[PDB]
Amino acid sequence: SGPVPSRARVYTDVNTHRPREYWDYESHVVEWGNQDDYQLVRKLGRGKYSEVFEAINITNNEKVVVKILKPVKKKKIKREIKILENLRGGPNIITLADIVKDPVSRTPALVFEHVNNTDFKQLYQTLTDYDIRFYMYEILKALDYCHSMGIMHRDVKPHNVMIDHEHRKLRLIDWGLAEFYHPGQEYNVRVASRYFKGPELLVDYQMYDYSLDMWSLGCMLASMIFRKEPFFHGHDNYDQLVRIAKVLGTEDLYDYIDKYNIELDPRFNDILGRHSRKRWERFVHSENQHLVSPEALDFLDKLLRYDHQSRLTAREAMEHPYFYTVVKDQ
Ligand SMILES: O=C(O)c1ccc(-c2oc3c(Cl)cc(Cl)cc3c(=O)c2O)cc1
Ligand SMILES: [Cl-]
Ligand SMILES: [Cl-]
Repeated sequence: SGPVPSRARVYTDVNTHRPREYWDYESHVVEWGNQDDYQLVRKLGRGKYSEVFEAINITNNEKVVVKILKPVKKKKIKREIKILENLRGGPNIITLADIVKDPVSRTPALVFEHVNNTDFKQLYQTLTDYDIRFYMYEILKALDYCHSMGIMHRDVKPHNVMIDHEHRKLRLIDWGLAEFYHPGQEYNVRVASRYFKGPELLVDYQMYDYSLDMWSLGCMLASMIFRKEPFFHGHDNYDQLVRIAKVLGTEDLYDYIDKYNIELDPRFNDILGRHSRKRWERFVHSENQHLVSPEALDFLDKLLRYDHQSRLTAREAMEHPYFYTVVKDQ
């Protein structure tokens, strides 16, 4: 018959037990700040269609970033706003400083705190072993928090992690694909970015949960400790799953498909072939060896699992010995 149902193994009913207005974002009444408090300074690079700007709050001369939204997507705008408000003040979550609009045209915009980011393409080349452990821990604080608040981020990738490296200051940004978790809901699998899509998205398993974000995090960890960005580089979504299978092996993939009674698109079996699981040690070479340890490999192995229920939760990840020296520091 159809696929086996699944529910999250942590934070399952957080939204069930909240007041409706916590998660019923279409009902939210937006409290608007004053557009004339902000002046746009320079456009930032956020992709071809983005409208994201460095700006200044002219009442205090603090730098901010403004994201101008397209008003056509009313329900999606309210969802992002409600999620940002629900999570504001949480650890390592970007702060929504304001929400403003043109008073006449009503074009709305989100105003974020400024982080003095170093582009990850440059930054990740310079990070030490300790730095990777530290910033992974910071991202885990943000994911445990938002998952505990009933929210899946669904677009975890380096481009959505702002790092002010000299202040060791990290923020998880771009909550525009984030969604409230409700057990049994069949979600859109056209989320995340190709290289960070979990197997559930690539095989069209819609009843996914917070654990999708842990697969994306494991992709980032692998790219950082092995200096291979992105780590799984498919040319489309089908080839993306082949790239994962050439590392994790095809047997555990077919085991996952069988466990959830997933109907695999039939061209897949041709291109997936037959691949053994590769020992993680195989990806260590001369330029990344100083970033790899037995603890890092054990931790990565526990995030990058086909079965979403078998991946570490963010809190379980924070307990892993990979972070022992970070935890003492904090
Ligand atoms: O879509 C969003 O949620 C969102 C949120 C924040 C930012 C954001 O981007 C920055 C970029 Cl790209 C460069 C630099 Cl140097 C600083 C920032 C920054 O301070 C900042 O807040 C972008 C998009
Ligand atoms: Cl969805
Ligand atoms: Cl979690």
